Amino acid sequence: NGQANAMATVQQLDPIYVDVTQPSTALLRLRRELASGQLERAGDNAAKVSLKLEDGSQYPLEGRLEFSEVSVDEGTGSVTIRAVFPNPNNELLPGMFVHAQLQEG
Amino acid sequence: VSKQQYADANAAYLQSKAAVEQARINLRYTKVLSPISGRIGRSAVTEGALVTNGQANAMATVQQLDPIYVDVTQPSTALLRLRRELASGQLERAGDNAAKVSLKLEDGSQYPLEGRLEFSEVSVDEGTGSVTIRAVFPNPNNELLPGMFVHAQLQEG
Amino acid sequence: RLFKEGSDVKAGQQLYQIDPATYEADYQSAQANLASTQEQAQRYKLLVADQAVSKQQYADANAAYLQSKAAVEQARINLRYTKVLSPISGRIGRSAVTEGALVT
Repeated sequence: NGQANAMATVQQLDPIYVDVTQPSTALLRLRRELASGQLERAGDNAAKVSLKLEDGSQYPLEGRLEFSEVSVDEGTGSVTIRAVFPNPNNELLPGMFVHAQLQEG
Repeated sequence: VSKQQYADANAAYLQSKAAVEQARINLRYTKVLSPISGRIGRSAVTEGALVTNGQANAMATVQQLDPIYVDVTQPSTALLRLRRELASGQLERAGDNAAKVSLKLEDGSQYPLEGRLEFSEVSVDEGTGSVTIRAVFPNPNNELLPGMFVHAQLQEG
Repeated sequence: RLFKEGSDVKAGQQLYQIDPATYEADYQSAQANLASTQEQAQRYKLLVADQAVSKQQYADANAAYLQSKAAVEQARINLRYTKVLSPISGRIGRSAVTEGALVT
């Protein structure tokens, strides 16, 4: 009772979290240019996020994002954000390396 | 009925009341109340995971952003140098404006709001010969994040 | 967290509060048992002078009273643990743990 190692794992493949990362200096210069100077005006489609797989092909569906990690990592020096993607045919697997494509105004 | 039997009766009643209070707070632990207010992070575990009492790994993390501590290190040789310069040589005493001067972020940009210093660690580390000093900073619109490399400027005599 | 970091502290000064909520309840239970057995032993002490009650009954009534008196002290020290006191005097470092955190 209460052992550390598991016996099996159960996973829900639909939907899929996509945790992507970006360095804090890029967020700093984006926040500086977002207010000072020209206004980037992120608008309505700032929620829109589309990704590509490691082979270069585009994922057909499209998902939104939400912020979930306000603290910057000590070792990497980068902030991680999260996105939700619908996965109706199990084409995405947990642990896959992907490239998200954002919209910074 | 004599007074001693009534004393035993309400003594047993109060003991059962304490027992049902124990069971009530054990029921209250099943709904994990947030101990403080602040911004919450990503949940480390999700629905379906088994958790035990007093486990080491957390399930989520809440934190408060305003105000924000900064911890900057100083070599002890410079500390004893300025300490021997305060009481010898030429004049060195900053005065009432020796609270704090500003911070510099990782991109080299200046920070608008100056903070305040309060000392919190006098135990010099044996690995690098440095002490850790501590300062507070206001963070109104959350442009600072906890855990980033910064360069704090500060005052001496 | 009832101290300023980097300040001097005297021995026995309260530093934190660990939200008792259990030790308070068993302190109430021990207080109820002591409040019963104390007046029990006092009434038997009043009766034993006129030989209305035997000496054996006064003996084990006083024994149960002292037993409950020990149990309420066993609860009171656990109440004293929920306000952690500085065991010595001197300087204190910064708090490695902060409010809202669970300790075991």
